[PDB]
Amino acid sequence: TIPHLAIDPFSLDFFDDPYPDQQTLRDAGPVVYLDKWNVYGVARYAEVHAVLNDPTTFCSSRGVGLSDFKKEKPWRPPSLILEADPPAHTRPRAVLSKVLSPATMKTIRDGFAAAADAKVDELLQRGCIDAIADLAEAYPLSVFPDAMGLKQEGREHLLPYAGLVFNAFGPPNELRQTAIERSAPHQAYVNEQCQRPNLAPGGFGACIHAFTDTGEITPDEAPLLVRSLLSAGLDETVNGIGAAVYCLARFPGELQRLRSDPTLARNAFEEAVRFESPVQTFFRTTTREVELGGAVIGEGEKVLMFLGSANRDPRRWSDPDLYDITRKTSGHVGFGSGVHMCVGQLVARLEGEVMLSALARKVAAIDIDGPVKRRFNNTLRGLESLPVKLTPA
Ligand code: HEM
Ligand SMILES: O=C(O)c1ccc(-c2ccsc2)cc1
Ligand SMILES: [Cl-]
Repeated sequence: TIPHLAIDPFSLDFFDDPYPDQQTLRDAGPVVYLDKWNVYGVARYAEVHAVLNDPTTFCSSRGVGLSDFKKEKPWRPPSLILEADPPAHTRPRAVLSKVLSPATMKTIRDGFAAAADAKVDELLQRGCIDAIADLAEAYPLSVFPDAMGLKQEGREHLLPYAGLVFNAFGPPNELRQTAIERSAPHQAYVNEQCQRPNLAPGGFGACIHAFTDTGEITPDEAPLLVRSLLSAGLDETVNGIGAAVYCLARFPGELQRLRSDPTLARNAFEEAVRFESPVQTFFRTTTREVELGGAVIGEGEKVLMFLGSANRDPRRWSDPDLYDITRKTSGHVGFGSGVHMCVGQLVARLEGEVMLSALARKVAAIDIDGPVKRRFNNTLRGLESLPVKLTPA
């Protein structure tokens, strides 16, 4: 009653062009079985949204990667928020929600917008730039580590640790195993910076340690919570920003609309998060036998959610393969949905908005002038290189 498919969603062939295989997954049925890794798969919007919003049946405490924590040991101590279920998840989630609150955004918006304007001006002086290394990567590195309160030394570990974390959500393929092989230096840097003395006052990390006085987290819980903000946030925002630039270059009509109304910058980034979905997939584990879309799934089974596919499901979106900066994007699952829906989504939207705004006001044309190269990751979708010409407005 369940179609069995041989598609490997963690193969380089799939990473190169996942959209045809995603339709095959959506059109085979609401629930598929992937014989390659012995997991259930859901690629339609309705089933992805259903799973994300039933955390009791589809839990996260047994890991949101392929590995089942009841069967194998986690490659690192489990995150206190991503890899936790209610009620254990609730109080750590509330701390990160207050640390990255709408009120917190007010204290950092002017500095984030200034660095974005300054980077665009710098790149306009060069003309031909790599929109990944020089823009998508450079800008978040120039605002987020300082907003965390991280010292200057050792910041070169942040990007490799981010790519390791998301590679480790995948199956034990070469991408995952080679990432873990090289992980020891990045783990040691990240864990050390999580200690309260190493986090500058006023920053995100120091604000997490300050919540230990309230009874929501204990002092021994703070370093792991800080670790969450050194694991998530970086590569997703880089990939999302890089995808928005790529879209603005592939769809010149949308850049012209953004230039004419720079207040569309926020929705232009949100639509890029839907169009690209920097986080393509992750897992849940069933805690009981469950019927999902006419399919009986046993207890203790891994369920693979295709976020990017759900964001392009024609059963939910009109013209999903088109980048439309005025699209009603509310309801996309690029940030997830339910109790685990990205706690840093306000930081990501701010970073994306102020960068697209700086582009909207200072740039007249964005033209690809070189070979585009993909960056391969078991969980993340994004570009390795995007050579573009920036024409000043
Ligand atoms: C374009 C940018 C981003 C995307 C696409 C993204 C994506 C996601 C998704 C899909 C989830 C849900 C995971 C799940 O349900 O299992 C999530 C959770 C999370 N994200 Fe993001 N994220 C982004 C930016 C950020 C930023 C900037 C931060 C921190 C500053 C961050 C930190 C977190 C954390 C800590 C969680 C776990 C929340 C929880 O378990 O309740 N993310 N993210
Ligand atoms: O270290 C953490 O707490 C953490 C790590 C990864 C994610 C994430 C985001 C989209 S898929 C998985 C969330 C939180
Ligand atoms: Cl670690």
